[PDB]
Amino acid sequence: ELLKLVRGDLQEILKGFNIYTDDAGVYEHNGIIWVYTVDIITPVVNDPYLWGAISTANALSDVYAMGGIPVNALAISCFNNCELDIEIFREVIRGALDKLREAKTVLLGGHTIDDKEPKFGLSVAGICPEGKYITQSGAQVGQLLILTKPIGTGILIKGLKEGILKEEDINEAIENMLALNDKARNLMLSLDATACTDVTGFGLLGHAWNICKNSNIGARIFFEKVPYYQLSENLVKKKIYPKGAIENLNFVKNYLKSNLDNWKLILLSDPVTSGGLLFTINKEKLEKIDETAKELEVNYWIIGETIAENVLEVL
Amino acid sequence: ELLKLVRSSLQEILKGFNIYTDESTLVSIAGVYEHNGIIWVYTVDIITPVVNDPYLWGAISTANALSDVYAMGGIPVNALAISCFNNCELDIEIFREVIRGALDKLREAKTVLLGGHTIDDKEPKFGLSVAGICPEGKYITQSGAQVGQLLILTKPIGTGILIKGLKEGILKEEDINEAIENMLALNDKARNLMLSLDATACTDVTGFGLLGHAWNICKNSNIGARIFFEKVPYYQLSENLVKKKIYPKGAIENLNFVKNYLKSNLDNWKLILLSDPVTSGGLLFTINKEKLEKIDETAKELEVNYWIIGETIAENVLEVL
Repeated sequence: ELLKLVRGDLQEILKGFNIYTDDAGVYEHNGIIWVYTVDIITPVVNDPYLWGAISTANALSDVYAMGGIPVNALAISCFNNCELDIEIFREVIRGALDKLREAKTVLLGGHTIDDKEPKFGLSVAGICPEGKYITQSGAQVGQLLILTKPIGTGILIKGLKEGILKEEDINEAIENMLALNDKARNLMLSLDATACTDVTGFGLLGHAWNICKNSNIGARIFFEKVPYYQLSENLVKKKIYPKGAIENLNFVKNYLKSNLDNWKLILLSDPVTSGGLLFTINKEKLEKIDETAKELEVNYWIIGETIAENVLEVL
Repeated sequence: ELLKLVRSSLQEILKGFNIYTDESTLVSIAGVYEHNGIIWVYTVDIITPVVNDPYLWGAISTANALSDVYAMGGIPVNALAISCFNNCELDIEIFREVIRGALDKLREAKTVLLGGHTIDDKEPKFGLSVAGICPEGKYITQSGAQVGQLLILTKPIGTGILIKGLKEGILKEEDINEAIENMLALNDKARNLMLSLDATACTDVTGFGLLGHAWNICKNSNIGARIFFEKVPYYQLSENLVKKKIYPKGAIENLNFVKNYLKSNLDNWKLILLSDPVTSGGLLFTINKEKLEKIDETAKELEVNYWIIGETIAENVLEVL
């Protein structure tokens, strides 16, 4: 039912303006470094509870990618008042509250706004301990690109909408979308990562370019090293994918250097929901990445490395 | 072009749940949070176009979003821009003007924009998530009012009817300059007035209309309120339009929501006007009868208008005479 109610990468706008200051999203006050973010998403599964919990993990992700600790939040819910009821809304909140409790983040309130399409999310406030926050512009050539969750959810969600797939068929993807990036944040910080971002709506290639663009470098990504759901590959090969994937691919066209089949590039551009962290580390950190990860109980994949050529080389 | 893109057809839920909190939480689900001695307040509000002028819409939306911070006794500190729109119906340049208008209003409010988030949407929408701080740790809520207190409002109501008039083409921006200036005005002065008079409770008037928001103070303080239509400030043009059956569906919705607490026999057009969704409204707060002697002097000194519209009562009803 929910999914049946469901129908670029440019922020330079603010760059051109002269902003009052007394991606970023960091604010310093009385020696304390705060980070804020907001994200609202349409249903990604038919289960109201899971949608609420996934949306929460998704919203918190930005804070974790910055090296921060989520502290509080406001719930933002949008829906049509003639298609949805309170019972389903109550379930969304139940999932959100449970995920927030797991994240030790305090919900301070919520606002309901009328919308033709169902949407739920949070505005979140976090703190960066020791003022240590990570950005997307500190990377340098010759560092390794680490990813903490597989990609391909956008394709699976599309499959669910088309009735081609059943929820029971993507339990792995659902578990990954529900997972908080707190442990991934700990790994990233432990390895003294030079830059970080989470992987969401712009796809793996789009978010990787964000790091390249802001750090003035390029990146080489190996398709065969990128973690993704087998079902995602199966569907994308059958031309089954969200329009956002082709849009994301088009957004990176000018920076792309590859000869791979389109289905692979489309897979790599697929919009990710509640994705993992994508970060860069100095080569020397390979000496303990395994020990540190197992200790923090978090998976990781080395998908490539930063290069001097200002391009996104996908091999 | 913006107005024609809009369609034409919670706390209680949260109260029934066990919400994870900590000692730094002085909540009562608005959003108040303490950290290292600082009292922070947060809010978020996103709205559809109120005028066809992209720039004005961005500024008004910003004033509207900051209002909740002011109503809680806080001072806006930083914010994130939230924009929703259809790429096939709107241009990725019209928002340049929306952002320009928002940034200017934020500069005026000494609020730092830290970033933004764009999300596709069938209808155009723009707003902000805002973080504020309460000086001296002084914050105001909607639950501290008591019987025998005066109800004060700082801006006229009736914007929803005028906006409806704009959509229908019955009115022109030039016809509602006063209303636009009121929607554009920050409630920072109103906040100073409210705090100066040691208000016992406060809320701003927005989407739920005067009666709806007045009831929030009533239910949270366990009291009722008596409001005199003849003392409520509103645009003359709003009265004209409402009588001609010209008004937002939201007004009817708001009137129906207060149906169980509403005790009145006034003409429907009066009740509709009073329930009309307000955009960037004024603050509605309660003060002790005593402060009546210095409210006028204080208001003029702060350069802010006010209207005494009624008083709180024991009977737990919304008595509109």
